Amino acid sequence: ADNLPSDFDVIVIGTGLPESIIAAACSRSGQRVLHVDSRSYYGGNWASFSFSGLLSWLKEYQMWQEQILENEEAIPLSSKDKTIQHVEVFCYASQDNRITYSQIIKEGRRFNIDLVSKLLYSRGLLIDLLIKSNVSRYAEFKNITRILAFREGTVEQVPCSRADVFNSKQLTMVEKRMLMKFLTFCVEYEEHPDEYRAYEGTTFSEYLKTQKLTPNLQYFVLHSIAMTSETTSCTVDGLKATKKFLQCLGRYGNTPFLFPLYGQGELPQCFCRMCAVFGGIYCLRHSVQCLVVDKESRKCKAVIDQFGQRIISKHFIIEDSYLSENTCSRVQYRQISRAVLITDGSVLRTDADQQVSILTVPAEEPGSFAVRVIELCSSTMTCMKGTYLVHLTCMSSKTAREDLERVVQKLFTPYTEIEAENEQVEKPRLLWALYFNMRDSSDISRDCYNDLPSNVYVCSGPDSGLGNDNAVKQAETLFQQICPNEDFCPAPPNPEDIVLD
Amino acid sequence: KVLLKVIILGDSGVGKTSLMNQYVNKKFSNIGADFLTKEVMVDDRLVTMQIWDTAGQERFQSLGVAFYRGADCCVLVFDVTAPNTFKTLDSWRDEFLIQASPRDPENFPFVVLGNKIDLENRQVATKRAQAWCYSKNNIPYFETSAKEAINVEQAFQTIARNALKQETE
Ligand SMILES: Nc1nc2c(ncn2[C@@H]2O[C@H](COP(=O)(O)OP(=O)(O)O)[C@@H](O)[C@H]2O)c(=O)[nH]1
Ligand SMILES: [K+]
Ligand SMILES: [Mg+2]
Repeated sequence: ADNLPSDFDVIVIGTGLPESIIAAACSRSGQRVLHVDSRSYYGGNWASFSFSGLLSWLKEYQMWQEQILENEEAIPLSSKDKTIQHVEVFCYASQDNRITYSQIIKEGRRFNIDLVSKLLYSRGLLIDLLIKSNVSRYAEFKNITRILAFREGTVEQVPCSRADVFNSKQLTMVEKRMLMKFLTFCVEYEEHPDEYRAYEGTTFSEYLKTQKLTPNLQYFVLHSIAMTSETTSCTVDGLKATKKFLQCLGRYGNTPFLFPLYGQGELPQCFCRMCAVFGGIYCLRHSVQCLVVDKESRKCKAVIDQFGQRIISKHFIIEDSYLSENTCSRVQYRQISRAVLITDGSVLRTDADQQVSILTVPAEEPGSFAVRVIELCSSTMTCMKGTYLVHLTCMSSKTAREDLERVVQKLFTPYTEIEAENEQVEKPRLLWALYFNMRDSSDISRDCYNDLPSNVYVCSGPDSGLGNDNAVKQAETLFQQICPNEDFCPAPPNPEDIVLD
Repeated sequence: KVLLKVIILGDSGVGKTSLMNQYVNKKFSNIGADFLTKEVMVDDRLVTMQIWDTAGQERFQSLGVAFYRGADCCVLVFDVTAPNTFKTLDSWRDEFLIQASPRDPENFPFVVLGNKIDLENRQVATKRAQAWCYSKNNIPYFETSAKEAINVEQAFQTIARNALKQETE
């Protein structure tokens, strides 16, 4: 044994979140799974890195014909990843309360920089899947403690939990009445189908206009509570979002969001573990050269790895980045604008340092999209003590820097050796910044890809949204095609399910 | 109330999973090992130990960083009848420090288990393994047999005491 087996039921290429969930599901159902990756770490474009690991990651973006048997043809795979672009790095801190770049390097292992900036809702596809499958035992979570809004070009905490409201007076009593009344209504908008009657055909932002709501509250709801594309979302879509938001409140904290200790990057490994636990065989630093197609049936028969080994399988799951440019000549990708910052203070300073916040900045110019800002504190185990890790994300328009620096500039001020009259009133300092674009291959039809056999499935990378619903949904959909009528990631066996005398 | 995370490292086939099952379940065999929990007394203090199995991801040296996060103690196991599993002890130790980034890594609690001593065709000498264990900042060395349950209980008593040290320091 210990020699890699030459046949499996399922072969999965890429250890991104979607891929790992589907590998877990197949393995859990009883399929012999082989899960490979070309990188030396798990995650693919869902990974997180130590500071030193990130600099190495940055770098990059700045043997089988004799195995093809009779009656077969090959579909070469990609050998070079091209999902990242426009990498821009800036180090404002000094090179060697003042955090120098040298301190960052020394404590580099205290950082866990996610390539993907998302959050978990108290209830949703991923969290519900973590609890049901028990993959949740593999992680610890932190609660988001603050919802922030950006109006008038200024930061401010938005009261959400019906309590948080009555513990503040940032709103008149005429607006508060509109609030409870409006929220209590959204919490069950489908019970009063007379409030969004004719607005069904129109968008949500449009709908909010003609409501018993000022512009202020109309703002908070539209950008901080619903958080939906105020343009690319109709009334229903908008109300449904608010309901989701509100219902998730108070389940764990004063907001509807949780963040995994050590970062989003832990999620794919959690699922990969479940796959392993149930028999999955893992191989990192293990690329596949090509797919082997049966000229007769037209089904994919096997793969040939970088070592020249033929490995047979019934189903083949491949993450988009591994397909050749030829296989992808017609695909129209979208892009994700990302920015990672290491700061020495919170966007909104307070006594209680260890806070995890999410700020929403609406698009200012046409053609651009809402920017999501997530602030992590050291106790989230993603950055060293004394700093904050801020993640900015938005669907792309132009390059990452062009799309986001504008927002970074309004919230942070580049570190300098210029002491100001009073720092406590000064904007937080930016010590180090990274900008980059990531390919968005989500919501792309299978047929957009050329000549891929029917038993070859494709996984997309991450999307630009706040949650992981796209990662779960596609996995679930895949499982339905590979294992018809089978509980998806059922809960592992338990002696307590059926209690006897 | 104190929870300790202990991981057991080493090449495939040395007995890691059996050492875990023998310690917690007092049962030996010859699929599906994940992690076991055991309540133990360390010098009168009550602690909880959480043993994490590799789920076989080391078969192709594919253990990820998640697996090492916050480990309080790292058990390094080798097969006394397979000299090559002893030579990889350094590589597994280096890997642990790389992925776990523990506080004060030069004094991190490593316990080494020379397993399968019940087998007659031993290839690695007790003295040799002790010299290496000593050279590595004097880490504890126990010779065990998961099959005959020899030295496992005592080996884990030290693993537990050392785990609690790292967890408290
Ligand atoms: N003779 C003997 N066999 C053992 C012992 N421990 C484990 N094994 C056997 O050696 C093989 C590998 O053991 P396993 O526990 O799966 O170790 P792992 O691969 O390191 O996690 C299995 O055939 C076990 O039954 C031991 O103390 N003595
Ligand atoms: K190695
Ligand atoms: Mg094992």
